Amino acid sequence: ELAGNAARDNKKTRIIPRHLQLAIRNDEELNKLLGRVTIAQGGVLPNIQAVLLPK
Amino acid sequence: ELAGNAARDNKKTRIIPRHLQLAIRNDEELNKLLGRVTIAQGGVLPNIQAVLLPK
Amino acid sequence: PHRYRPGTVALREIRRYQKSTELLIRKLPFQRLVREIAQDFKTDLRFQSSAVMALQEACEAYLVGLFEDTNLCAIHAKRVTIMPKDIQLARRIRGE
Amino acid sequence: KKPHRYRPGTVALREIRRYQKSTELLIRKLPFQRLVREIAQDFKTDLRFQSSAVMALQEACEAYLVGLFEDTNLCAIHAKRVTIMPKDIQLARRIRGER
Amino acid sequence: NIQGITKPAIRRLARRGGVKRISGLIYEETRGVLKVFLENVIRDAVTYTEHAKRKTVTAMDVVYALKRQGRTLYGFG
Amino acid sequence: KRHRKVLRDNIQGITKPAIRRLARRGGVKRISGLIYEETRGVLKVFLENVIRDAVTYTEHAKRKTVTAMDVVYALKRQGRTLYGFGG
Amino acid sequence: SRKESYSIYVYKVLKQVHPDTGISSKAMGIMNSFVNDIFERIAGEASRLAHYNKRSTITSREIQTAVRLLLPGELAKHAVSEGTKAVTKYTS
DNA sequence: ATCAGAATCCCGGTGCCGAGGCCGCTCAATTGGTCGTAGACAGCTCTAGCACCGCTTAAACGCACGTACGCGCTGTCCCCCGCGTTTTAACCGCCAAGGGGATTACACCCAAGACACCAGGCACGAGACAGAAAAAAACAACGAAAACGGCCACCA
DNA sequence: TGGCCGTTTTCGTTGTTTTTTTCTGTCTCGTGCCTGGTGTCTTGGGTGTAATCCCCTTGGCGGTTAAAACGCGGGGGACAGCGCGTACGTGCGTTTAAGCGGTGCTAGAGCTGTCTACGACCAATTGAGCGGCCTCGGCACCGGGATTCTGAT
Repeated sequence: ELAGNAARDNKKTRIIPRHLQLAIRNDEELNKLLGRVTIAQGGVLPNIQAVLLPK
Repeated sequence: ELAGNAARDNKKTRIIPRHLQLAIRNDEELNKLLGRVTIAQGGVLPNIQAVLLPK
Repeated sequence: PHRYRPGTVALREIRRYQKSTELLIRKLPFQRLVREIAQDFKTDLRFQSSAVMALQEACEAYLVGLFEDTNLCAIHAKRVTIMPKDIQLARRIRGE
Repeated sequence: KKPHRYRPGTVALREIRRYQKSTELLIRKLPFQRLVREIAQDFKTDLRFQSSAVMALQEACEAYLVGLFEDTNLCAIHAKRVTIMPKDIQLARRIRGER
Repeated sequence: NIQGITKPAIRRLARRGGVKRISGLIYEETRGVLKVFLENVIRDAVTYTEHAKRKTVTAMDVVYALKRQGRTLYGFG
Repeated sequence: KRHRKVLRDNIQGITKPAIRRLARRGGVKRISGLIYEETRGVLKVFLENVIRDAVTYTEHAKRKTVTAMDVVYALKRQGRTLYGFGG
Repeated sequence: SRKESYSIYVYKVLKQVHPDTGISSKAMGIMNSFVNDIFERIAGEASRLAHYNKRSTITSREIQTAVRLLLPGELAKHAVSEGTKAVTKYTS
């Protein structure tokens, strides 16, 4: 379910590993369950610490 | 062996839990093996960060 | 009157409490807290004494470890006073 | 006229966006393979390796390093710096419990 | 009841942890952390008790709960 | 019976720009010059532990080829479960 | 050379939840890894439960308690609901 | 350097209770034998891992240059430590009750095992379309620079 | 009025996103098949249940005292600002080797057959280990002197 949602948000019709990684990290309970799991070809969530952006 | 040594340094003839904790934490390989083990009534190793001492 | 400088008694206490092993939280309030929290999952539960003593050993050991890591985080920022953001950094890196 | 030259940090940020959007492996395949074989040789000589085993090892290594850099960055920011330094790595690994 | 974990007790724990100076806001934060920890363990502990269809939480229940969270405790077997 | 050139100094194949790229994925904006050697050391330690365990499994099966499954088990028993390399 | 996997069942579920969505081979492999992982965790936890209480049979009760131990909060409640409903429908 | 006072260390004495030892017993480990089977070994196939060569090109590399950041220093102020005083509840001991955990006995139903069967699931093939790649393009952003605006100084 | 600083805009560019076109391989469907899952019957032992008992948890009383709470002075540590210099980011020319594609070959992965050593199981045995009882010495607590250590002078 979450992966399909992510796939449609990216205007892709086929779920790929990137979508699975996005789905897992954006859901608190799944993220807790799979806290120590590496999704191959998953990458990471886009995330920049606020202090690094220009003023 | 190590706990007996620690007991002798403390001039005690009976090994107590304190001596077991001291023995385990002072041995790198045993400490590695029992890195996630809590010894009840073990306390901790005497250790003060150098920056906290005066001068 | 005589007065020790700030820190001397703190260091004395550090040596004192690292030398000994006795439990540092009072038994009875700890027990009361445990029963209150337990009450929110199932009514009418009782507890064996040694179960509560085990829980107390675990809680104090956990907190001691957290304070060591907190102290390392504080010193890293060239401070000597631990602050809430230090605890939050320590807990984030542990993965809780 | 003066050549075009972005200020320090602009291109770094654009690279952050770029590499967080994609997923391809970032270390060259062959040097990594040689590293693995060299290290392996100090336990038993003449071992061979399946290709997918090396690719798996590479995924694991890069994921581990990425996580280490997230924690390192948080440690650096805590000290009101923006540049990560060796002491930050050492703090991160001490708190993880590897040392 | 959370207030029964007094300020001097937390100070003593911090002393064992090597802390020399402590901001006033630490104490409330510490209490919150403690509460979370306890909840998790107790949640598991009572579960074991319930599985055995017993009404008394035993020491063994606690030891198993702690073990499955990777915080093995020696001394209560 | 025509073995490859003896492996040496392969730690230098982990180039400066590669480590920089990895740091970029981690969100790091500025990097001290001393970071690179430290990173190399850490990586080497990690690799040693993994490869040691993998080879142990390989020897237990009395095989001479480390398989993907060997690596997956080694990683799993160190609490770094890896998805995607089963079967 | 016959290797079993959960692929066909994953595909049926996918068609239930997203009729026009497909899946790459790698993703299906990842799903198989996932299913096996959760399987092992649950079976192992159930084994420990059975051992602790000196019972030689793993029943649906042990499964339920294991489920409550491993999954967090609402995920656990929903899973328990599904399991109970499924068992009651099966029994009749 | 000094000295006073507070803290710690050491030395001895008394007691006490838990460690160490002894004895009965019982059941869990031992021995000898039997039988099924699993894995040790031989042997065969053929996959794929390794070695090498050549070409290309993108990544690495060394260097020039400019500037943002780490770091040291200074002032300030605030809030934590340390110490004296009051209060309260933790603790120790002692007792009562009842409830639930352990025990034993009986029963029965639920699951292993075996057999017989068959359909669903699993290799192989095929085709076709989503996406990769390429290219064009739009375009959004960055930022030099400049153009404007606004703000101030003097005294009138 | 002159100067300086904030800003706005504008123009260059360039790296990123979006739109279009070819292809392709990777994914969805069909087919044939066979073995793993389903129906049936059997036993038996594991689990459910019922009665009992006792021990051990909870609750109360009382005191009392050590620890908690509180006030306050102050000092030292957190923190903000500032200057600087240097290390690091950016760009460019060069080069090096990474990558891809082809070709070779052979070690060893993988499968099969056979069989013997070895482990399940079972009966009889007995002695090691456990429950219970007793005792004395290591340790702990008290007290008192000696020594140490810290801070103000």
